[PDB]
Amino acid sequence: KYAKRITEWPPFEYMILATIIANCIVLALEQHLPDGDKTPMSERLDDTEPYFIGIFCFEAGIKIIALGFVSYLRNGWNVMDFVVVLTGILATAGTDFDLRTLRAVRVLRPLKLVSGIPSLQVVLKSIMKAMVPLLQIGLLLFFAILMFAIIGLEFYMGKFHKACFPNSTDAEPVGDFPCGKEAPARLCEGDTECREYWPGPNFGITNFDNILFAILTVFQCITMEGWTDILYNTNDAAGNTWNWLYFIPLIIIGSFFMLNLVLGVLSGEFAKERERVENRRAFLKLRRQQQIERELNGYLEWIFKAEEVMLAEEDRNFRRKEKMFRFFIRRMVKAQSFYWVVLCVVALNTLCVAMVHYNQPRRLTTTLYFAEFVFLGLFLTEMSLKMYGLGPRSYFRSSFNCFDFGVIVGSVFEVVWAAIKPGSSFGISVLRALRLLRIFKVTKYWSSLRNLVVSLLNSMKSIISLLFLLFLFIVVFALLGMQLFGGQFNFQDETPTTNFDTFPAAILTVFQILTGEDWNAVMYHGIESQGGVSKGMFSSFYFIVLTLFGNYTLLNVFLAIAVDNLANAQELTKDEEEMEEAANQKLALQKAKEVAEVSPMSAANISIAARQQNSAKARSVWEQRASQLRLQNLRASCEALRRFCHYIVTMRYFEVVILVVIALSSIALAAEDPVRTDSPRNNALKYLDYIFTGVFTFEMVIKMIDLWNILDFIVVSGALVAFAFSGSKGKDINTIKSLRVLRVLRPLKTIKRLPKLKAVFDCVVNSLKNVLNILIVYMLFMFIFAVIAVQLFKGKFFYCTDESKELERDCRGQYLDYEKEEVEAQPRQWKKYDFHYDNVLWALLTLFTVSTGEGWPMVLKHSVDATYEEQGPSPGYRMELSIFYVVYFVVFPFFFVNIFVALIIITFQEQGDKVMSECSLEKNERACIDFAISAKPLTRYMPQNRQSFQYKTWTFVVSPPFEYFIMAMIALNTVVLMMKFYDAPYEYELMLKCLNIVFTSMFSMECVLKIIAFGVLNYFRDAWNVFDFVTVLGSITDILVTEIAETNNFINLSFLRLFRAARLIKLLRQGYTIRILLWTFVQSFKALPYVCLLIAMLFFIYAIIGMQVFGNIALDDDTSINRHNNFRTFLQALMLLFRSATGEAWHEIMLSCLSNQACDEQANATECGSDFAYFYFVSFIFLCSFLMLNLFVAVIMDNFEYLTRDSSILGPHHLDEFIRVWAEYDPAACGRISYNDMFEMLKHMSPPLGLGKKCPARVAYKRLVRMNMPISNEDMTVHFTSTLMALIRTALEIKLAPAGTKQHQCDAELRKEISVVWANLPQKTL
Amino acid sequence: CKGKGAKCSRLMYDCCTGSCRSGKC
Ligand SMILES: CCCCCCCCCCCCCCCCCC(=O)OC[C@H](COP(=O)(O)OCCN)OC(=O)CCCCCCCCCCCCCCCCC
Ligand SMILES: CC(C)CCC[C@@H](C)[C@H]1CC[C@H]2[C@@H]3CC=C4C[C@@H](OC(=O)CCC(=O)O)CC[C@]4(C)[C@H]3CC[C@]12C
Ligand SMILES: CC(C)CCC[C@@H](C)[C@H]1CC[C@H]2[C@@H]3CC=C4C[C@@H](OC(=O)CCC(=O)O)CC[C@]4(C)[C@H]3CC[C@]12C
Ligand SMILES: CC(C)CCC[C@@H](C)[C@H]1CC[C@H]2[C@@H]3CC=C4C[C@@H](O)CC[C@]4(C)[C@H]3CC[C@]12C
Ligand SMILES: CC(C)CCC[C@@H](C)[C@H]1CC[C@H]2[C@@H]3CC=C4C[C@@H](O)CC[C@]4(C)[C@H]3CC[C@]12C
Ligand SMILES: CC(C)CCC[C@@H](C)[C@H]1CC[C@H]2[C@@H]3CC=C4C[C@@H](O)CC[C@]4(C)[C@H]3CC[C@]12C
Ligand SMILES: CC(C)CCC[C@@H](C)[C@H]1CC[C@H]2[C@@H]3CC=C4C[C@@H](O)CC[C@]4(C)[C@H]3CC[C@]12C
Ligand SMILES: CC(C)CCC[C@@H](C)[C@H]1CC[C@H]2[C@@H]3CC=C4C[C@@H](O)CC[C@]4(C)[C@H]3CC[C@]12C
Ligand SMILES: *[C@@H]1O[C@H](CO)[C@@H](O)[C@H](O)[C@H]1NC(C)=O
Ligand SMILES: [Ca+2]
Repeated sequence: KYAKRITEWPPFEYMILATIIANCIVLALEQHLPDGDKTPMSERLDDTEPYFIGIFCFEAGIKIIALGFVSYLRNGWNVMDFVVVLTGILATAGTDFDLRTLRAVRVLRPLKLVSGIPSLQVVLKSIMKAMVPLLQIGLLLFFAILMFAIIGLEFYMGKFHKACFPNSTDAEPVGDFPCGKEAPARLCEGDTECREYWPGPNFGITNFDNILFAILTVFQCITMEGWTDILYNTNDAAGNTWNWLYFIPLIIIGSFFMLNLVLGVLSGEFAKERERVENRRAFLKLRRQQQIERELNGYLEWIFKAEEVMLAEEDRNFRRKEKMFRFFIRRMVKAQSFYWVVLCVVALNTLCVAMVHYNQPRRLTTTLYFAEFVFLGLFLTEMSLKMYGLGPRSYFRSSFNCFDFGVIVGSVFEVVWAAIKPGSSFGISVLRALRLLRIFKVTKYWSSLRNLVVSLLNSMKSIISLLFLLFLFIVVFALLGMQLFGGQFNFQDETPTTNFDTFPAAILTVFQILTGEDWNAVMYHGIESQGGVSKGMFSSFYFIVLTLFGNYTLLNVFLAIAVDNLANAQELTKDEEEMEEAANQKLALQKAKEVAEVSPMSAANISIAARQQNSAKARSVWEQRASQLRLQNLRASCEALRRFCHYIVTMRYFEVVILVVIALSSIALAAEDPVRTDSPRNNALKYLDYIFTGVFTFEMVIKMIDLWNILDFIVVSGALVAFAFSGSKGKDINTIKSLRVLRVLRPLKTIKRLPKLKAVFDCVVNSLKNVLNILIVYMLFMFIFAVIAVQLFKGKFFYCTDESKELERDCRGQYLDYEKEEVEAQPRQWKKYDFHYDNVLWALLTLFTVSTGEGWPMVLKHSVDATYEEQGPSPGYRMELSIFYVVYFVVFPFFFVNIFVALIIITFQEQGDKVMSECSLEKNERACIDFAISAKPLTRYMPQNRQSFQYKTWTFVVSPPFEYFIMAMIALNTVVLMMKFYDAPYEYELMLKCLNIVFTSMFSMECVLKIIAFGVLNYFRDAWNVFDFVTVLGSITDILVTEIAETNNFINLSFLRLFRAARLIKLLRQGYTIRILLWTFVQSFKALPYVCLLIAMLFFIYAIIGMQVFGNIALDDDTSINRHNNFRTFLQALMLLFRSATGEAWHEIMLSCLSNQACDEQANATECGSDFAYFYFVSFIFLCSFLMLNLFVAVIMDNFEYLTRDSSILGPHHLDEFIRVWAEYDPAACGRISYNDMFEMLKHMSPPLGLGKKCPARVAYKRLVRMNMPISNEDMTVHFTSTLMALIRTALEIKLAPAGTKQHQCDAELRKEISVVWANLPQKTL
Repeated sequence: CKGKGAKCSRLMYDCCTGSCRSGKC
């Protein structure tokens, strides 16, 4: 009471925030050691706990006598503070042994500072506002995982326990892979045997022993992290014939489809939120201030011109001389000459700083050393001259000159630092290359690029708050991991770099887990630390939450920002055009209004010059939806020989034969042996190539005897040369291989042959052109980071084969290697790491691999251990350098990738219509009207006799208790189906089998009862009942095969067990929100098959190229090209490409085939494998991903109107509900129905559409009367042609209410909008 | 770092070349 008013003065809150920050620092200063060891500093820090606990208790005690209790405790943040202080007090007074779960509450102490800063609370509310629609998606995701886990429980259960054991001596498996006992699986090599029991591949953690292990491994497989290892284990345990059919869908449905759904839902939420009043009002302010500044610039230009004229006329006839000099200076820095000179100087500086490589000549080093001073002086003089000319305030007015000033002062600091201490370089003089961005000014894309930065800078508070909130949650999870696994990772040879001992190590581990790389390995290691696969699995829950709520939180931080700022920029740019042209025309109206004494020709000038700028009305679907949302929100606020060849080419039945020839040639390419070059099959393919190219040249001469043609010429002539050199010895085998590889352009000929495929290709090209500018900016930024990394790390990635030698002159001779418990002599050789930063190209490649996230911890370790220019690594020498990588990850993979996605989303052009002129009044109105236009009044087909028997069955089956019982049977069946496990007791298995028997019998009972309840053909009319029949017959077949004698050794018949697992889809009906979302996205996917064909063609072309080039690499194991992942066959090449597309070790596969590979024994060559892989793998990761990103958006936009519902006038989805309700009354079509039913029908349906409460029913009472009604015909007439029409016509775009007399005009407009429907609606319109 | 074919731990990142697959560099 009295204490409240006199203590809530701000310094009290600031003192509490200081205490919280100090407590966070103390929690960060902790150190953990294994086996009970303790640092003295930890003992010193432990004494500070009572002070913090007392201060928190006092701060929470003063609030209780100022807000009461169960209102002080009304706030959730106060509840969290209270539980924190209560657990602290209990821990202080708790001497008992049970405090581990009580000491873990301290990790929530940082969150207290969220409650102390209300801005952080607002930002947290904003970020969590977008995770509510995603929850349903998560449910769907769960439905997927379970649905696959059950399948994984029926095929892979107890398969990873056999292993190659020597001869039963002490149970030491020679290898870490599952084997098979004399089967198409992996046979044991040597004299070992496939014995029973071996923990498993990953300490026995990734398996399908029961439903929990299956769920965990499926979830670990849908994050595209280590799924190929499980695929390979299943391959070598059961044969690789059918395993892909389980894992490719799991990746496709569980990863690509889920990500597409999440992406679409988030984009729809952002679009809906962007048009709220509180955000639109801020955007209008941001636009208004920019517009004011744009005018003020020109007005100061006016003022300065006038001032210099005044000064010139005054002087023409001390202060005057310097003022004239200042004006001349202020005019020599605003000319195009100065712009181009400074840009050329910047470009030369970039070129000279970009030539720095390792082992450069000394002369180049000295030249660059002097050029650095020369360029710094030139830039210093230019900055001083510009500042003197424009003036200090005017110079700092521009946001770009502030960056230049900061870069200049940082460069001076770096120069003096390096002069007083020769050594490392900060890397700030390279940042001057960002000034090269001023090349965009002379282009027509300056406004767009500049408005994005104006939008960004306008939101420094929100982005900082969001970036500090992401760090706050990364610090809370690091502390939790420190409490859980702190000092417990020494259960093996050495502690890993990914540990939780110190705070820097823990936070770096949490960051690495958030990036998703090797998180499953850390999960396995932590589980083993907590102890075995038996009693340590609960700790896995730490890594799931960190993976889930870290995977979509980042996507919620970085996408939203982009989806905001870019969108804002777009609007601003568009506005800056319309606010100009609409003014310019006005000028032409005044230029003619001012002159009446002479016939003005300027009136026609605007008329002929007004339509030149109205042709670029792109208006992507995002902009149209934004406009419609603005309209809805404002409305809601208001309411409150030549001839012969020509004939041959023009023949209608001629493109088809060319197409089939191309397809046959492509298949001939697919079926080839890269390694067994001396094969009869290869000779047959050579013959087919002869005939195939012969027909291609035959269709070329005649096509040219009367861009894409060049392509055809090169693919025809290329094969020609190969034939010319084929009829001789092995002349220029390099050219032979090149011309054979050039043959892969055969499918591309179809691009222009199929109009739809050409259209989708043009859509891809337009999407790339819409983002080329951001692509250029991204490349410039990545080049800057590459130069910085070259300065930081060049020359420091060398090592000696034994770690004792740190110099090259010492790395000579032999050394003792202690491996496999046998010391052996090994050569002592000085080598270099695979990925380094020796020059700018190597740095760019390394940073690209880091951006993909593959193997970036390895390069982080190599960068930390780097010591000097010619020294070997020293562990943990420079930990602070990891900042670099962290910053990199915050920029390119987090920010730039998300702005790429947002830019493609917000600029996606409509392709279905390609025009804005259909009716100009309907976007979803026509979609909702067509739903009632197409579907007839479907009925349930009630019995027409109802005598004694058929009626009884019909009533029983349609009884709601019956469907309740059947859903209960579904639930119990799916509980029993996941209840099996490994090495279960025999009676347990028998009980499970009997439960399956009785459940299948019950389902067959329902299936045969529905037949007599409805009828034979009436039952199979629905597409779902036939599915139930098929699955129940499959279950019957499987149970008969299991019970009665089974197929001894003939074709396998184990797939029938899938049938009983197909009943889960039977319970997917109850997800009314889930079902419609799934159906909508699937239907959108089935509407775009040609983009899928383009993706498949990309995969086909790359697979063929890889087969030809890398096909004959030796299959030696211990490398990335081995018995599991190779280019040997077309299917293997496709699997390798899919593995790279998801991204597992694509850089490792790239390294595994480069120009110096031991080559295959059966191969005819001695040197196989080229440096083409550098291009081959880098382009693919660019292309595939891009196409995928083009596919996802192409689906999302197709459902954008659904993803931006804001359901208050929902019409497309309520028609199905109305049909469901109406089907209860109408027995059949019957032509017309009676009068009394509709009065109750208006209430049977959902009240939201027609009458919300009793009062809106009056409006309904107005709809049935007061206007012309079909009552003119027979009294018993349908009104479904007049009720739902009326509701969907009056709910939005209502104009016949104010007048009520001009009905014929509206009817004519409606009819002419539906002119061709075969005149079926005429009866409905009445 | 560990040479080709040597026994390794995935979470050590101490293979000279390649990754630590199936417990071997
Ligand atoms: C969210 C929706 C999720 C559902 C949709 C997606 C599901 C797709 C995946 C379904 C499962 C496919 C098969 C997975 C296991 C692959 C087979 C395998 O690894 O085992 C080989 C099996 C027998 O192996 P083994 O034990 O060695 O044989 C006895 C030893 N002497 O050898 C066999 O005989 C196995 C035969 C495998 C099946 C043959 C082809 C089936 C075609 C499937 C079409 C699509 C599936 C439709 C139904 C979906 C699930 C209900
Ligand atoms: C910003 C714009 C101007 C890009 C300009 C390209 C150069 C900055 C790049 C591309 C070609 C690169 C050069 C081409 C390849 C190499 C590797 C290397 O050349 C060698 O032959 C020495 C290597 C050795 O013998 O060990 C030295 C760097 C150099 C020439 C590169 C230095 C950086 C260069 C000059
Ligand atoms: C979304 C963004 C804002 C969150 C990014 C998290 C960073 C703030 C964290 C994760 C990685 C952390 C870095 C991980 C490791 C280190 C080295 C470490 O420096 C040391 O003191 C180690 C020296 C030693 O003890 O031997 C602390 C800084 C730095 C780069 C950390 C600073 C804080 C970083 C950059
Ligand atoms: C979907 C279509 C267009 C892709 C091309 C079809 C692929 C899958 C087909 C076309 C011809 C097929 C080849 C035909 C003949 C053989 C020889 C046999 O001893 C091994 C399999 C192998 C090598 C086949 C593998 C699959 C194959 C390459
Ligand atoms: C026009 C395109 C699709 C032709 C592709 C047809 C494939 C399936 C045909 C064409 C030539 C055929 C090969 C011709 C010769 C031999 C050698 C023989 O000892 C084994 C079969 C084998 C290896 C055949 C396998 C099937 C084969 C590869
Ligand atoms: C924002 C982007 C585009 C420009 C700024 C990024 C560059 C210039 C900055 C970001 C973080 C910086 C790093 C921060 C900390 C260190 C540790 C120090 O001991 C060596 C330099 C080094 C490694 C810095 C190098 C320069 C660096 C990488
Ligand atoms: C949804 C829930 C309530 C019912 C479905 C879950 C059932 C099928 C799950 C939940 C817990 C699971 C059990 C958890 C632990 C063990 C011990 C192990 O040594 C054998 C498997 C066994 C016995 C599991 C069998 C499957 C099981 C019983
Ligand atoms: C479209 C363009 C960019 C394709 C990329 C072309 C360059 C990067 C590729 C094309 C063919 C490649 C060459 C193919 C074969 C060999 C033989 C090998 O023993 C050394 C590398 C070397 C000499 C390759 C170097 C890289 C190379 C020249
Ligand atoms: C060694 O292996 C062979 C076959 O693998 C087996 O017959 C023999 O019994 C084994 N040795 C012993 C001592 O069991
Ligand atoms: Ca990975």
